[PDB]
Amino acid sequence: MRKQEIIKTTEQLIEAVNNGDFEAYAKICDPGLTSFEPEALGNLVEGMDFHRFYFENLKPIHTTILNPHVHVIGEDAACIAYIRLTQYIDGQGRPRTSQSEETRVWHRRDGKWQNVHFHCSG
Amino acid sequence: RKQEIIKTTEQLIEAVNNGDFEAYAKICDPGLTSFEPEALGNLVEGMDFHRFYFENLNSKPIHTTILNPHVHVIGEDAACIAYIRLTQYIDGQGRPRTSQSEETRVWHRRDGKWQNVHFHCSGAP
Amino acid sequence: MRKQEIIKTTEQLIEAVNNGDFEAYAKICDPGLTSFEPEALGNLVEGMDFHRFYFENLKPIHTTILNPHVHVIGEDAACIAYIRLTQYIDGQGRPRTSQSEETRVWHRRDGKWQNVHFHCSGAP
Amino acid sequence: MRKQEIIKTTEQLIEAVNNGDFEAYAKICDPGLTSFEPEALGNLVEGMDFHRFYFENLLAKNSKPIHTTILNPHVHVIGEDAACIAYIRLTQYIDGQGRPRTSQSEETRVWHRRDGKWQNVHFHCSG
Amino acid sequence: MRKQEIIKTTEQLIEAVNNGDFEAYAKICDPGLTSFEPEALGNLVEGMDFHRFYFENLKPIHTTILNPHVHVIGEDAACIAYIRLTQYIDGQGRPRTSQSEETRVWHRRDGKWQNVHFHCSG
Amino acid sequence: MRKQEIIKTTEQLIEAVNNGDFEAYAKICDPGLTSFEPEALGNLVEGMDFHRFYFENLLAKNSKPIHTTILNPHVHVIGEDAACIAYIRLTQYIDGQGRPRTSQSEETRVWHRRDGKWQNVHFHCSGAPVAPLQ
Amino acid sequence: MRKQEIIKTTEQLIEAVNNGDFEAYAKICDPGLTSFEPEALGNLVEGMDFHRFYFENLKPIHTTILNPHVHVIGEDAACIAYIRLTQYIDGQGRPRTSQSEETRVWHRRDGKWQNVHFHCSG
Amino acid sequence: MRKQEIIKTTEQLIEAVNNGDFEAYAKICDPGLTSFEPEALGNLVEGMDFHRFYFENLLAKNSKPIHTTILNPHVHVIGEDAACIAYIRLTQYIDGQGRPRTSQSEETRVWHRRDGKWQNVHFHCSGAPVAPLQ
Amino acid sequence: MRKQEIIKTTEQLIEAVNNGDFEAYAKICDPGLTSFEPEALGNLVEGMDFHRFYFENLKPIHTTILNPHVHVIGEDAACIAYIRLTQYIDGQGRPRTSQSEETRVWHRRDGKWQNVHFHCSGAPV
Amino acid sequence: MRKQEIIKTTEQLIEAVNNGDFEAYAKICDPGLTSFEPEALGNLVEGMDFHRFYFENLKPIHTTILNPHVHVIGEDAACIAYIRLTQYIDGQGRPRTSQSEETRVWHRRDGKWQNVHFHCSGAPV
Amino acid sequence: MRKQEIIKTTEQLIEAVNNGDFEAYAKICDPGLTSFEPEALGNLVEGMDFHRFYFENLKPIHTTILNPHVHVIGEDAACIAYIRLTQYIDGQGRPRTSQSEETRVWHRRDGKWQNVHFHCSGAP
Amino acid sequence: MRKQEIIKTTEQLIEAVNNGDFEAYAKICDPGLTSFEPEALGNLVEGMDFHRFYFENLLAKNSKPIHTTILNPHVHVIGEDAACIAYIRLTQYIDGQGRPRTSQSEETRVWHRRDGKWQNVHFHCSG
Amino acid sequence: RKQEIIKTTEQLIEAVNNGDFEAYAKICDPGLTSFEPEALGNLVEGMDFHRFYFENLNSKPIHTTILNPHVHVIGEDAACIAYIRLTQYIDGQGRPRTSQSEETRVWHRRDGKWQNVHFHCSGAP
Amino acid sequence: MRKQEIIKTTEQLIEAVNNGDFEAYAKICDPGLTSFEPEALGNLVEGMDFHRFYFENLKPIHTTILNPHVHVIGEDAACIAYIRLTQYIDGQGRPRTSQSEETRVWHRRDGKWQNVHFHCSG
Repeated sequence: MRKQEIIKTTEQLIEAVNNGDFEAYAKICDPGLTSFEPEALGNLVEGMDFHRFYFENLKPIHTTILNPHVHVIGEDAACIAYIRLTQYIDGQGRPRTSQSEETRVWHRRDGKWQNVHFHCSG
Repeated sequence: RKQEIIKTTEQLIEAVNNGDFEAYAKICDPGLTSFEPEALGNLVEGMDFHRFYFENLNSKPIHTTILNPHVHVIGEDAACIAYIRLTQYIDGQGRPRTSQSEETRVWHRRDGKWQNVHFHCSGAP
Repeated sequence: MRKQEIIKTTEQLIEAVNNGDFEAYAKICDPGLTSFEPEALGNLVEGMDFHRFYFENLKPIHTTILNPHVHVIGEDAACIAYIRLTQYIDGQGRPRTSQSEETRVWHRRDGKWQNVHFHCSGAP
Repeated sequence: MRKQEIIKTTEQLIEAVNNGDFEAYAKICDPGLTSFEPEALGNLVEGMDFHRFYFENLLAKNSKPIHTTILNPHVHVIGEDAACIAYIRLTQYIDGQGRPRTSQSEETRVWHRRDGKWQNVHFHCSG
Repeated sequence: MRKQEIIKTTEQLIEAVNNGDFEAYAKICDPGLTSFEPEALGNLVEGMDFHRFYFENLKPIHTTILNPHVHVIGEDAACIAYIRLTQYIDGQGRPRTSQSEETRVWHRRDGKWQNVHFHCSG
Repeated sequence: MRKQEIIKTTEQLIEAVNNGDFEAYAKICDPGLTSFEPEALGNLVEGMDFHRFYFENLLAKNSKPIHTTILNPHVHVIGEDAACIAYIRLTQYIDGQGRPRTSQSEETRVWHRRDGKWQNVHFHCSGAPVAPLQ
Repeated sequence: MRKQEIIKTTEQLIEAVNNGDFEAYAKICDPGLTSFEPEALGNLVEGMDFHRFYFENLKPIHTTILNPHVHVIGEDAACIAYIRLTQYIDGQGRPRTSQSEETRVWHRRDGKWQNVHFHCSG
Repeated sequence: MRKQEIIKTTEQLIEAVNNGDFEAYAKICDPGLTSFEPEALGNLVEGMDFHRFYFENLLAKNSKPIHTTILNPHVHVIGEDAACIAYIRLTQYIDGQGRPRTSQSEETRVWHRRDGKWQNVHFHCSGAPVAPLQ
Repeated sequence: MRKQEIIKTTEQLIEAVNNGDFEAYAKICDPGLTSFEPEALGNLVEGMDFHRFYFENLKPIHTTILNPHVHVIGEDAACIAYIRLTQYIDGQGRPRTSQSEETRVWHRRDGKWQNVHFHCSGAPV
Repeated sequence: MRKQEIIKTTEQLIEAVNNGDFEAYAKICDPGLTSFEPEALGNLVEGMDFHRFYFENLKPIHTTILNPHVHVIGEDAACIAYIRLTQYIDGQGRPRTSQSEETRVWHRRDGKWQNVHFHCSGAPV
Repeated sequence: MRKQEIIKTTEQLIEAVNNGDFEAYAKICDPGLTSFEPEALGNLVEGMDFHRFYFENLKPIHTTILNPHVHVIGEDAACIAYIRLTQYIDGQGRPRTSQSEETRVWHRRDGKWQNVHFHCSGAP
Repeated sequence: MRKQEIIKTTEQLIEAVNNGDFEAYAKICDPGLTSFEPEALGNLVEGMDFHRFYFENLLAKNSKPIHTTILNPHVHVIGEDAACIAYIRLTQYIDGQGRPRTSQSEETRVWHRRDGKWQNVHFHCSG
Repeated sequence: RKQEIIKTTEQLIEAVNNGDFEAYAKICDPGLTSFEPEALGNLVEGMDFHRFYFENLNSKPIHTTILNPHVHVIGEDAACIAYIRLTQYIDGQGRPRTSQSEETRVWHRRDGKWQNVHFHCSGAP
Repeated sequence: MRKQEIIKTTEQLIEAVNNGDFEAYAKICDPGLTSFEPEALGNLVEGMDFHRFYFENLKPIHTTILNPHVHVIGEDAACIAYIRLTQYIDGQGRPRTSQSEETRVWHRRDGKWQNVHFHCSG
């Protein structure tokens, strides 16, 4: 039932990214966040320092989160797997859609949920 | 308890490389979800989906290598592992090749033994 | 007689899309509309939220609807299958035509017809 | 409860196709079945006559080893006698060159209950 | 004698098209004109509505009609088959020629000849 | 009522072609049949002589299994003795390499009634050539 | 009346070529035959010696001669222009068609017609 | 002696074309001139109407400098009033981009003497089209 | 404890390069530095003279140093191997990441550490 | 004088590889050898386990070692950088040459020299 | 009259080449023959030694010599320029034609004509 | 001694071409000059009329900066009045895009002495 | 006397990079032969041929580097040098590029000063 | 005049290579021969050890040596520059020609000439 708890937090995180609000992002991510993602060229990154770059140095877009499946593991742990559709407008003016498969693992540290691990493909 | 996970992950990969489906099923939760290249960007209820790859054939020589395994522990019963899998093998044309995958496995302890509940693989299968 | 009813509604829906009238679109679509379409990269979308983007953020064209075949199923259900030819003018100035195969499933909710499912293949 | 009814029938239909059991297929399809599908080159076909060809001239798809998977089946129900299903079909198979491959189709099947049993009246396949 | 009648009408129709005179075109075409043509992507079109677009949204050219063969069928029916060579000047300034094979089926409705079907390839 | 008459004759003609029955074909075609078709490279042919070749050189070497389908046949009638049909021909067949393929042609056939039976006087085909042997 | 004379001779010449009957060919060609043709790489050839090669070193085919136009010039001279469609069967087993545009100039030497010049494109 | 007569007339015809003098061209061509040529896409044209287009649409916008050369003209004579010429036409010109280019055509012209002057009744061109404007 | 010493010096060297501070670079490099690197077309260069050019004739970037492994060899010698991820912004405006595998061999000459040899493979950064 | 010591050991190591003598290789390599190399897809490998595969599963060839430059660092440490030309004969029968740039770092453990780190760029040999 | 003399000798030389008769070739070529030709990669060769290779280490063909133009220069000198069409049969079985432009310069040494220089461009 | 005579005349001819001096060219060429060259598309041309075009319509090749080089000129002499020269012509120039380029031609020129001065009667250029 | 040659070779390359043709001519024998890419595989009497490259334009920034110069000496008056020339420069598009040439220069001492009599260059000009 | 001395030795060296006679090759080459050549990938090689491979592990061919230019430098030194044309027969059966530009520097060590340096491009 409180699977919807996770989905909301995931949605809030993606919202922060799309806004370039790094302070908002950091709040929701654990400081020791590990990340597999295309931009890391097949490396695992201690992904708080690595992600700053994309905020500090950066159009209309709409993110959609399909078939979010949440595994719950006792009081303080859960993981979410979901397809992220991103509608945007290419420089050449045309509208385009792009798909990513995303896995976010969540730990509740004192009341709030934290994202500790992130795996993105696409 | 981190070394506990790595061992189980290693045991799972061993089962896959052997085609021992019974061994695989033991270590995977029955409701295992999976993102992987062979699923064309879909999430699969990955016990039924994986059978096919076992039923239809270490025969060839291969060496799996697991680099920089990082394990997050979350209370008594939960942990997730992220690691690069290098796979040395021999192509049909006879040459030796290496392929890299980035893998994320999320683990739940159900009564003593660890179960794999979610799997995310990107790169080469 | 009631087959021509569907075709008209389908035509009205396409008209709303070509006009960018989202209010008009929403009226004719069920709020729980599911959609398979090229712009969704082979995924099923809960297609009211997904479609807003194309209205809110967006030339001479003529839509043509060939060989509309309608299956009727009791008082309150019908589905339509039709080829959509779209004549338009490319940026380079030339006139082009593009074909889509479209399936729309309709439910009558209280007097008016609602589009509950949409399947589009070929060109957007 | 009646949504799971449709999924089962859809599954039974796909089973018939993979087996090359045309008699089984015909039972589940309405005789006036319309179809959009890749093999019809963007045309709507009165798809009972059109589909026979693939049964009569091709060894069962299950002759070769294959596993069909049906993801996120969403069913709209419309009163007693009408329903439509939309689903992604993953098909695991083995190419002639010996390698294993997976292929995706997006499928829409519209169903009418004629006297107890469900009938497939329309089919839309893309991929 | 009545074969030359058709050729003239066909010539008049092509003249209307090359002029963008839609009123002139409609007069010569039956209102229920069916058409196979490249611009219809292998579909049959109820080709009065479909053709408007090319008039409403649109230089020196010379049409040539080779080996027109006309079949006559009683008082009120005939069909013509002919190669249409079109000499024109491309945007890049060069002169170009293009070939089409055309079939027009004619019905005499009330004095005048009407084009009821059109098949164009090239 | 008389439109279904044409469709049947068109169907019978295509049947003759798919069987390699040239006698059956000739019966249904006027002897002065003109034809535009892909195999004629954009030329009009006095298409009784030109068509023989595709019959005479379809042997048992080249008897693949095939199924023709005729979509949205639209028939224009013109007085007692004249009519024209326009239709899409889908042809399901099996390539030499063993795979099944489908090909589309757009076809226009103009018909003259000579004494009871219908005759094909003109033929226009665009897209894929779909004679057994092609 | 004398136009049909030429067409027949042209047909007889093409027949000789399709049969590989060089003796039959030579009879109908003037011994000083000039030829433009694809196989001559844009050169004019004294085309009796040049043509032998194709006979001495060489299945079902049907030649068709479209819209033969014949110019007659007094008792002893005429030229024919015609499209040659050739239906044949490629080595890979498929049936193919090929088009050539042909011009043959004829001189009546002593009863029989002789081909003095030949121009082939395609 | 009478062979050089033809070559001169052929040269005069090509001169008329390169000048865009259609009146001069028509004088030298029979009014029933037939033509095979690249610009006709493998069709025979009643080539007086078809050729006008290339004259009428060659303006001062399109007066490049060009030099025609006629190689190995071979002339067959056939009684008093008939002859045919076969020759390679090299055309030196200057492309729009400013560079100089050369193009080759193989040409066959059949001639009829009508009362003193020679008339061109048939024309066969293969290779590059070399009218000023192409 | 003395491994973290090397990582810091390596980090300081990369910092100098990204700043175009050649004086700072020279301080940390031995004057007889040898170098294998993409820009040298498979040659070993006496890499103090060769490197000047890139400073004298030269946007936002972030270097990341993954899994630095340090071998120590007695008091005065150590070598470091590490993956260098470089986030930058191409001229066309897009953000790009590029990977290099780097080996730096260090000699302690009187208190301070000196870089005597450098091996770079992948993308020049 | 002690530079020629290293070159000889490097030569002996390459000899062992070209012979498929894994025992001979292991003797000369430290058991904790780290390696950057083409076959490792830009990863650092704990390169004793990773290298076995190429021995266990494996024509005329001639290795040539150009401009070996050796840095010495006190009693027990040294590094060598050199270009390796490898003349061989492809399966298609033709003779081919391939170039690698190689860096080997050496530690003297009790009398004998050990290879502790290896960096190879260009062609795998 | 003496132009036809050259053409015959040129024809005899080409005949010798097509037969692989090197003795016959050498007789007609000056011993100091220079040659530009495709097989020499844009170099001038002292072309008696260079040509041996093609005889010693080597199908139906017909050579044709178009529009041979001969310049005569006093008693003992002449040059010939001609297009050589070569009809042959490719390995794949099809018949092919290839064109070369050829220049041969001739010196009469004591009664017989000798080829002293050869320039070939296009296809070998 | 008389071989160096030819090379000089050949050099003078090339000089005339690079300058666009047609009068100078005509003096050195026989009026019946035959020519094989790339610009003639594999045809032999009566190359006095054919060559005018390149002078009358093109700024001197020496308008742009170029250096011609003549490698390994080999001359066959044949009695008092006849000789032929074969040589590689390297041409250094500057492309429109600003870069410097070199291009190679293989050239054969046959010479006849008519009354004191040498005349070029035949020319073969490849490249 | 080997270092004598290297200096003269360096002086010659300096003259070329400066466009000082007078300086070049002094150091080259007047009968200098040359194989080089710009000559399309021909040997050139390379004093006249080279003028063109001087007359028609260090303006742009470049750094030449001369690796592993090997000098053969042959009695009092003869020597030949073989060396790799790395040239760092900046392409028109603004990027920095490096190009390699292999160069052979043969030297004759004519009365006190050294003269370059033959030059062979392969790779990039 | 004794330029021909060098050319002969160069010819003898190439002969040894084409025969695979390594003993004959070694005699004519100085033991410290340096070499730039395509097979060395832009490196200078101490080219006695490097060259063995091509002898120990290896059709009709004819080498031609064009415009050999020899610089002489006192009693004991000379260098030769020459184009080497190689006529051979490819595996596919066709005859091919290939060009190399070669520079060989020669030192007379006690009576016989030795090749001390070699530069090959092509």
